[PDB]
Formats: sequence, C-alpha cells, structure tokens
Amino acid sequence: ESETLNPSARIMTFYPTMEEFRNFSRYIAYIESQGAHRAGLAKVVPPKEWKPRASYDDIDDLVIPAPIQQLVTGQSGLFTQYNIQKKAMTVREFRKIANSDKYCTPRYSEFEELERKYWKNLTFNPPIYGADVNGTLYEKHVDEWNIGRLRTILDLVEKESGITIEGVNTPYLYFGMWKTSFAWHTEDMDLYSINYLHFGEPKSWYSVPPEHGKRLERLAKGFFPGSAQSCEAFLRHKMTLISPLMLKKYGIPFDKVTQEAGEFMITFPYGYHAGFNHGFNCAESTNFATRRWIEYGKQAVLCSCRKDMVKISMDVFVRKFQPERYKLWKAGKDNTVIDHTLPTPEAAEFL
Ligand SMILES: O=C(O)/C=C/C(=O)O
Ligand SMILES: [Mn+2]
Ligand SMILES: [Zn+2]
Repeated sequence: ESETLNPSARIMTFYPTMEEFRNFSRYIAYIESQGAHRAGLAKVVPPKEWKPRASYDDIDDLVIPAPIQQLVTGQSGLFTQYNIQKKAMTVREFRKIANSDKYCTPRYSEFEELERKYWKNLTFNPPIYGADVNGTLYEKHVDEWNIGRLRTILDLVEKESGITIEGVNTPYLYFGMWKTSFAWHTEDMDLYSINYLHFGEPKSWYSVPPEHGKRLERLAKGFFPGSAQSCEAFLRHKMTLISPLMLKKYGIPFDKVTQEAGEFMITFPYGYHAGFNHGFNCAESTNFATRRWIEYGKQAVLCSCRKDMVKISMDVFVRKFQPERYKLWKAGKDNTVIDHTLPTPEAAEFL
C-alpha cells in the first residue's frame, strides 16, 4: 500500500495552503502519506502571505563566533573537507568577504553549469562558512513552522531531562557564500531536520533514499577504508564529499533539488544528503521527530571515536510509545526490522 506511493523515491515539492501550514506535525504526516519520505528529502513551499520576519536588516551586526574556512582535498569525485576555524566576525563583515570578487559566485547560464563549476573548483580558494550559529531569525509570534518551537515529540528530551543539544533541539543559523559545502550525512540519531532559507542565493541539495542508504555507506567504506576502520560511522564526521557522477558511476540512486530563498527543506530519518550554497545566503535549521523516528533512534549507528558526539537516550521514547517492547528492548532481544517505505502512524488521519 505504501510501496505504491513515490515508487521512484523522487524528491517532492509541496504547496500547502495556509490552513494546512498551521499544524506542523500534521503536514509532516501528510507528506509522508504521499510518500515524500522515500526520497529522504522534500521541499515545502510556504504560502506567500506567510513570513517569519518582517525584515532582515538588523542583522549586519549579528556575530558569527566560529566562522569556518573549508579546505577540501581530493580528486575524481571523492573529497575530504577539513575545517579551519577563523576568528569571530559580523554578518556585515561576512557579506563583504562573500560578495568580494575573490569569493563571489561565478557567472553561468543553466544550473547544470554552476554545478559543474562547483565540482571542478571545490578544492580551490577555500571559502568561509558562517555555520552552526546559535539563534533564530523568527519573529516571536510566528506560530507556524517556527524552528524554535515546532512542538514535536523530540521535546521529550528537554522536558524529561533538562538537556539541550545545540542545533538538534535548538536552532542554528548558517551564513553561506559560494562553494561552501555540507558533506554527506544523516542527522544525529537519524532524526528529521527542517531547513529554512531566510534569504540570499540558493542552496542546492543531493539526496539518497533511506531504502538505499546502506548502499551509499558500503561505497563510502570502500572508498575510505582507513576512516571506516577507525569509526563505525565516519560519515557523521561530516567531512566526506562525493560527487553525483561518482554516485552515478557506482549505481547509487539519488536525486537533486535546489532550494530557493523562502523555501523549506525537510530531511527524513536515515536520509543521506549533501550540498552547497550558491552565494551569500542565510539558513536556519533544527532537528525534530515523529513516532516513526523512534525505531530509527533505537537503531542508529553512532560515531564511536569522539566523546563530543550527540547521543540521545531512547529510554523515554520506548517507555511512552513502545511500552510492550521495553523489557524486550532493554534485554537486547528487540529485533524489529525497519521498513523505510512505511509512513509515520500519525498519518492515519490521511491514510
Ligand atoms: O545548511 C547546511 O550547510 C546544511 C544543512 C543541513 O544538513 O540541513
Ligand atoms: Mn543535515
Ligand atoms: Zn567517529
């Protein structure tokens, strides 16, 4: 029944009305009832009337405490990206460096050309990325799709234990420039994410369907055996870049989508994604959950080589939402198998 929706696992775009846009969890459940999740990634175009902030003009003085210079090494569609932390700077300082002749977007016709330029000049003239900046750009009273307070069951983490994980159950702001990249990865604890592009040049995305996620990992282990030996989940280090031609070459299914200013992207549990920014822009993101996520949460393979890594206790979710399995899970005998095609149960309203 669910195998039949989005059998192509292609990235879908949605244009909700304002009435549909009002309830977050409901619409996430709806797009899953339409098979959106099978692609790993979905675009949601918000109603034109809607706006998160009146104007983006206060922000030139906002501080980026940890700007990152992205150095990329590799060839033949395989790269490892290293981070060099630059001293703090203001948004206005960032934009100046961004729109600079040295770091600005090259000229091009079709998108396919900018894409080609990105994968050709990736390792040259390393850009700076205003990444992982704590904060929101939402006006306090916006009650629709507010990244600051989406009210999903991921809230059970803070509610239960007081714990906040920056960027995961709190918002992050990403100021980008041309040729800034995010490497291949799934979310922490294989959660969902939401990404809103407040302004600027586009953000382009690649995605691999959760049902083919394992194939991508097998490829990644083969191309990076040393890293594979040292960490059970080295892609979570977010340092690994792999070109679409390489994916194509090894028969990994994937899709592309370009995110425009004022557009939302949703990534789904175990959806591998990666991409780059076109020029100076600004993005906001956080993770969130549905009931479907819980099993992914239980089974996520986590980075084994850094103390710093995010690890959410699943205990509370299993007790509240899978009580009949708790004792079994705690005894390590819960062998539930995940079906990536099934939508979250809350969509029983629609399917
Ligand atoms: O904004 C980025 O660079 C990445 C975003 C994401 O992975 O959602
Ligand atoms: Mn992500
Ligand atoms: Zn690791």
